[PDB]
Amino acid sequence: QVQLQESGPGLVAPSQSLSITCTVSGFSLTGYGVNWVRQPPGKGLEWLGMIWGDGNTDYNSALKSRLSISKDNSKSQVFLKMNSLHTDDTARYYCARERDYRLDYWGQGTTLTVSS
Amino acid sequence: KVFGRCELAAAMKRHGLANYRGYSLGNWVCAAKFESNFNTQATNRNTDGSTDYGILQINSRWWCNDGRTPGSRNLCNIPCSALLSSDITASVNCAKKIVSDGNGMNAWVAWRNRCKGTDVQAWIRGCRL
Amino acid sequence: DIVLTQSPASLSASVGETVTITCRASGNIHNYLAWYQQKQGKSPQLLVYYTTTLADGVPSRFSGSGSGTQYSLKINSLQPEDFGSYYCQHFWSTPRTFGGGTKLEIK
Repeated sequence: QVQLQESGPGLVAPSQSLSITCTVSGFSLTGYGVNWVRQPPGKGLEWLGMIWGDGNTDYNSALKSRLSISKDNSKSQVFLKMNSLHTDDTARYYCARERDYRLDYWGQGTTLTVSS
Repeated sequence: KVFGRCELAAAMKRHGLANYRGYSLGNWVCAAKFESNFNTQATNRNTDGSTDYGILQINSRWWCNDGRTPGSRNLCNIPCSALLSSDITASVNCAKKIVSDGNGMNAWVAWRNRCKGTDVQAWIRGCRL
Repeated sequence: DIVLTQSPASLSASVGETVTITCRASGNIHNYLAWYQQKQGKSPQLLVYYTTTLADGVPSRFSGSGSGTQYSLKINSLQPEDFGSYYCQHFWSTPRTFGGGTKLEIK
C-alpha cells in the first residue's frame, strides 16, 4: 500500500523559514517523482515544484528564488524548504507521487499559518 | 539501420505504442536507446546462454527461437532472425505480447534501472509528431 | 509558461443531468492533461490521465476528450457522489500548472 504523510511546524514567524517533511512507504523514491502542491483556505490548487526519481529538481517560476526541494532515498523522506515568508503563504501543503505523468497518490496535507 | 530519436518516435507512434497499457511514448524510445542504441541489428549473447535480438533486444530462451538455446519457449512464436529488419513491425508485435498489463515494461532491465524515474518525455519534445 | 483557463467557475445541477467542463491551454500540451475530483475536507483524487484514460475504479459515466490546446470533461447522468470540485492539470515539460477549478453543486 502506497502512503504519503506530511509533517510541518503549523505556525511560523515571518523571520524564520518553512520546513516540511513527506514520509513515504510502499514504493522506492528512486523509481517515482514527488510533487509539492498548496491550497489557500477556500481557494484552488497551486503547483510548487518536484523532485524526479533521479534526483533532478524543477520549480514554480515566480517562487523559484525562495524554494528548495531535496530527499533521502534510504530513509524514504522528501523535504520542502521555503524562505522569505509572507502572509500569502498561509495554506494547506500536500506532497503527491507522480507515476508517468499523473499524480496517483496524495497525502492528507498539513496546514501552515504565517504569523506577524 | 541506426535510427535517430525523432524518426523512431514517429514510427513507434504509428505502430500504436503511445499510452499502450498506460505507458507514455518516451518510455519506449528511452528503452530502445539503452537496449540497442537505436540499432536494428544489435545482438548480445548472455552468459546464461541466450542471445538478445534487434531494436528491443528480444530474448531467445523465452520469446523468440534461435535454434541454439536450451529450454527455448518461443512465446512470441517467431524466429529471432526475423527481428533484425529496418522495419520495426515484428519487434513491436512481440513487445505488445510481452507487456500484458500496466507493469510489463519491467521485462527490460535497462528500462527499470535507467529510464523509470527519469523525464522520459524529454526524448520526444521537439520531434514533429 | 503554459497557463490553463477552466470554465465555468460553478454549476448547479440535479441528479440524472449531464454536464461538461472545459480546459483550454495557452500553448500546445500534446494530450498530457489530467483531471482531479476534490470532496469537501478531503485531498484531490485522480480521475483521468493522458486526456481520455480513466483511473482505476472510476465509473464509466465520466469521459475525457481533446487535443492540441482544447480539452473537456463530461459527466453523463451525474450521481450524489459526484458533487464537489474539479481541477485540470498539464504535464508538458515544466513548470506544471492547474486550471482555476469548478464547483459542482446540487440544484
